[PDB]
Formats: sequence, C-alpha cells, structure tokens
Amino acid sequence: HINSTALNCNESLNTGWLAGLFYQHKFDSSGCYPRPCGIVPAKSVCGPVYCFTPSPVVVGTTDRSGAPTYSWGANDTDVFVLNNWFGCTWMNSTGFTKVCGGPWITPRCMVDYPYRLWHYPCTINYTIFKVRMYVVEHRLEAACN
Amino acid sequence: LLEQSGAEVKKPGSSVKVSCETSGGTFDNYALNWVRQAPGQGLEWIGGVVPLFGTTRNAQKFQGRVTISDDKSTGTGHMELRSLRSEDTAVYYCVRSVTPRYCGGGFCYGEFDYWGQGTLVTVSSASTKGPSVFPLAPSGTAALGCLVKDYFPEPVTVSWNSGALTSGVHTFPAVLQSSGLYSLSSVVTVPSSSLGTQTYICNVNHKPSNTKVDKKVEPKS
Amino acid sequence: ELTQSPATLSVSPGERATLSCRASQSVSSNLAWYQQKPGQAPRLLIYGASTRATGIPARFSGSGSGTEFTLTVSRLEPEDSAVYFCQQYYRSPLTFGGGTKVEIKRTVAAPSVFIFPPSDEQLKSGTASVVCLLNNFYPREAKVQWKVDNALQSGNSQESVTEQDSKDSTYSLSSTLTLSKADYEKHKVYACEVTHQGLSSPVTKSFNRGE
Ligand SMILES: *[C@@H]1O[C@H](CO)[C@@H](O[C@@H]2O[C@H](CO)[C@@H](O)[C@H](O)[C@H]2NC(C)=O)[C@H](O)[C@H]1NC(C)=O
Ligand SMILES: *[C@@H]1O[C@H](CO)[C@@H](O)[C@H](O)[C@H]1NC(C)=O
Ligand SMILES: *[C@@H]1O[C@H](CO)[C@@H](O)[C@H](O)[C@H]1NC(C)=O
Ligand SMILES: *[C@@H]1O[C@H](CO)[C@@H](O)[C@H](O)[C@H]1NC(C)=O
Repeated sequence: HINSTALNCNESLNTGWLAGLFYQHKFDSSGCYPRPCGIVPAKSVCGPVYCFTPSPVVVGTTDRSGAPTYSWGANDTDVFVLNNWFGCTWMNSTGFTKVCGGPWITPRCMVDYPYRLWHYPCTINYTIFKVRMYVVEHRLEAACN
Repeated sequence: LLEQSGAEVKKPGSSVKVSCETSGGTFDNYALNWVRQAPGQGLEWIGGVVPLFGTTRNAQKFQGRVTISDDKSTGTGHMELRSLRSEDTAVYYCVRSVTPRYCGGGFCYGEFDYWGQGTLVTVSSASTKGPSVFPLAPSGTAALGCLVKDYFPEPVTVSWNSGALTSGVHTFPAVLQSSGLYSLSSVVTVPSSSLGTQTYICNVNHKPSNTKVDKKVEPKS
Repeated sequence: ELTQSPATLSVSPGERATLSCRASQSVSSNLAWYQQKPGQAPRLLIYGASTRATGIPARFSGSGSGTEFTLTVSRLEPEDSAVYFCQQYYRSPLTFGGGTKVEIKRTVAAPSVFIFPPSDEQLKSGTASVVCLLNNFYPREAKVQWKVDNALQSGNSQESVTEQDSKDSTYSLSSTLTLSKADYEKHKVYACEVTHQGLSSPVTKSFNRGE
C-alpha cells in the first residue's frame, strides 16, 4: 500500500512547496468548473491521491486493469483509475493542485483530510466544524470560512 | 547542531557503526544521508534513508555492505559499514536535509542543511598505541605547552584547564614520524606574571586507545 | 561530477573573492554551496544556485545555471578563511566538488619565537625532543634551522603548521628536533634560527643544557 504512492515530485523552482509532503512549513502568500475524473497517469502525480465519498479515501497506484502496483508511480503502466465518489484531488509533479469531479461540499466549506493544508494552503486559517452531509446522513469534519 | 560518536579504529574486514545525535529536541527533517572524505579525496556521498517511506539509496562503492537508519523517536541516526578496507579510512559526516527539492520513487533529494562535526574512522592492521604526554616548560608574554608523542592512530584532542583556556591555544597537526607513530604539540601564550601563580593543565584524550591524560605544566627549578 | 578551480586562493580583506564550480553535465539550478571553517562542521551558504540560506549574511552571493556556477564573497573579512565546496542534487549519485581553500591576506607579521628544552621525564625514557615555536606570523613561508653547538643539523627535525587563524589570519609553526639521550648530553648549546619576511635579521633563541 505505502509503495503504491505516486512520488514523482519536481521543484523546478526551489520555492519550498515540497516540504508540505513530510511536515507543515511556515507559509504565506499574497495571491491567495472541474472536469470529470478519468484515468490519471501516475508519472504526473506527486503525493497521495485523495477522493471524497464525501469521506476522504486514498487511491493508490494501479495498472489500467485495476491491479494494485507497488512501483512508486515510476513505471509508465501505473495510473489512477478515478472514474466512479464525487471528486478527487492530488498534486502534480511541479507543485500544482489538480481537481476533478473537488472536496468543496459548500462554496465556503471543504472536507478536511490529512493533506488539505498541502493541497489547499489557502485554507490554513479555516475552522474545523463537525458538519452533517446528506448523501443517509453522514457526519464529517469540514474546514469552513 | 549534530553530535557524532568518537573516532574509531578497525581492522580490515570488520564493521564500524557511527551514531548521530541531535543537541536539542527532534526537529523537522525528511532525510538522513552520510558523507565521508578520504585523506586525499574530495567529499563523497555514501547513502541515505527517508524514514517516512522506508526507502534507501546507496552509492556503488557501498552496495550490499552499508546500512543507514534514523530513529525518529529519539532523533539519532546510524550508519554501519561492513567489510572494511583501508580505502575506507576517512572522516565520516552526518547530514540532515529539511526541504526536499526532487523525489524519485521512492527517494527524495535536496541540499544538506545541517552537518555533523565529523568522525574519523581509521582502517589499518597496525597496533593502537596510547600517547605519551610531556610538558613544554617556559623560561611580558610567555609560552608553554604539552608534547603528545608516539601514538596511533589519529586523532587526539588537547584542551587546557578543562576548556577554561582557549584563547591563544594552538594545537599543531600531527606529524607521521619515521617510526610509524604520530606526534604533535599544543602550545599556548600566557602572561609571564601568571607563571607559578596560575595552574596550567593540558587534557590529552586519545579515543582509539581510550587514553585520557592530564599533565600539569609548570616552570622548572 | 563537479570541478572547482582554482584549488586555492588568496584575497585581501574588504575585497571580492570569486569561486567557480563547473559541472561535467547540466544540473539545472540544483546546486548548493558550503563553507567549512578549519576543524568545524560544514555550513550551508547557498542552495538553488542563487538563494542564500537562513542566517547567511548578504555578502555571500551565488549565481549560474546548467554547468557554470560562481560563488562571490564581497567585503572579505578574516572569518572567511575556510574551504568552500559545491554540491549538486539534480541526479543520483549526489556529487561534491574538489573544494577551494581560501587564504585571507594581511600585513606581514613577525613570528614570536620560543624554544623549549626536553622535559626531565621524557629524557628519562631514553629520547629527547627540542621544540621551536614560531607563533602568530604571516605569510606562511618560514625557515627554521637547528644548530647544536653551532653545528647545523639536517634530517632530524619535523615541522608542523596550523590552519590559518580566523581572527587575525596568522599562522603558527612548531619544529621538533629529535635526538637520543646520549647525543643530547654530549652537547651544550641548542638554538633554532628563524628566517621570515617580517624579520629584518634571522632571530635566534637558545638555551644551555642545565642552565
Ligand atoms: C503540473 O500541473 C501543470 C498545470 O496543469 C501542468 O503543466 C501544464 O502543461 C501543459 C503541457 O505541457 C501546458 O500547456 C500548461 O501550460 C501547463 N500548465 C502550467 C500551469 O504550467 C503539468 O503537466 C503538471 N505536471 C505534470 C508532471 O504533468
Ligand atoms: C512493498 O514492496 C515489497 C517488495 O516488492 C513487497 O514485498 C511488499 O509486500 C510491498 N508492500 C506491501 C504493503 O505489500
Ligand atoms: C524536473 O523537471 C525539469 C523541468 O520541469 C526537468 O528538466 C528535469 O529532468 C526533472 N527531473 C529532475 C530534475 O530530476
Ligand atoms: C516496474 O515494472 C517492472 C516490471 O513490471 C518491475 O520489475 C519493476 O520493479 C517496476 N519498478 C519498480 C520501481 O518496482
């Protein structure tokens, strides 16, 4: 499982964004419809791929047939079968957050997951609320503004 | 600050293990690598480990005979080098990187932020010999010191008054005598009016022989 | 594989020191510069070819990309006497440069000469060592001659020079004349003759065996 994380990270400009994969890092910035989820080549993914049902779920690397691979997303055969849940999010190789469907259950609330601060640094000053989601009633922690 | 274990002397074909402890509390770092420098060569990367993923990378000169670990709870790194040869005589350094700059499955690289002071590992078949400490007695600035003669292998450290005297202290690099043993001196400039009134003591420590010597320098009669 | 030229350097204080780091293959901006003072742990100066590390003064400046790189230390001060080496982190294995030892120039300083007789304890062990101390001088070049009852010695002495000091940029030398207990008691006068640029005349310090 842990060997199934696409880890093709590349800091073309040494801006320090890659530190957020191991730990939160002092960060500040002034500058701070999605397409359907298809098959994402693992070569262009850096870090875990999260999908929301609306609960966050880690999607590891698999081949195009769905068999789990354990090559850290370095082989060309490794992809992410994301066509199913409501949306997925991940980091590309050059530090851009990719979405498809994302974790926005409300125009101002978002599902909270371990790598939210990394994928969406804009939401660092958000408050975590235990909100209720109607899908059956599901309750989950959400970072809201 | 990174603190490493003392120097080592090993027979060829044996194994050495060097530790790397943190002065303060454990801090945020993503990888632990090891670097050595042979006496006539430049710095050389040995290997590394990223503890979050449990992945390792080695250089070709060390494949199969090197093992690098990093305990995140205590903040202490380790490096065990097996099947030692004379080409491994070098000063071994410990490095920890804080900001990763590129990750290939499943290892991450980057610049080295924090370095350790270094650990000399000597690989030889000769016999370890403790040093013999002799004083250099003085005759308004006087000079005195200690002569550290006939020891093997390097290094030896000389402090004065258990570290209370550091200004003006010079410890010359060791010399390889024609007998095969090393020898050096450590001098210090002190005021002449302090002679006979200030007690001067040099602290000689030879880690490969576990020899600690405190020699009292004082003018002759 | 990285290459640093020149291997040594000698620049005056307050001036500008320029170092180079050529790469046999393109490494983009994945390059780091380090400073290693004598007997200390290396200290990260520049990362990403042109970005200073935290706590690094602004007078250190790196530049270059691809295969050519350059570190520049403006307003040079005596504390900059060290060895500087580059490191690339673009491809495995990680490689370092040969290094560049920098000497900081200063005014010519005459050595303070001392001479030490062999201790009574060592002489009891059958050997004798007579030391001549040349403390705090510049430049590094200096000559020491041992005369035993005015007879010039040869092939029985070893010298040792410290690394350049970081505060006053001076050197210190220690010449050790080694004899036997029998030979040491056959003579009386022991003197070392120091020849240095700072001295207008070869200074000699001597002692007589038994005062
Ligand atoms: C990282 O994300 C960016 C953003 O989508 C991708 O870069 C794009 O690449 C295409 C094709 O080269 C260009 O037309 C776009 O202009 C790029 N966008 C940006 C913002 O630079 C890139 O593909 C992703 N990383 C990887 C490895 O695929
Ligand atoms: C990780 O890789 C090793 C070696 O291929 C394999 O034995 C192991 O099962 C993998 N991890 C898991 C959780 O299966
Ligand atoms: C990282 O990306 C750059 C350009 O985006 C590319 O030239 C390089 O080969 C990539 N891989 C590295 C630096 O390992
Ligand atoms: C890539 O695939 C090949 C064959 O499928 C496999 O042997 C290899 O181990 C894979 N890569 C990694 C890094 O495991």
